[PDB]
Amino acid sequence: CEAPEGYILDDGFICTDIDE
Repeated sequence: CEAPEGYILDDGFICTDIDE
């Protein structure tokens, strides 16, 4: 999964984190 504009996880990202 990818993180779009506004989306950003410091862990490295996986799939959905801030807008779950």
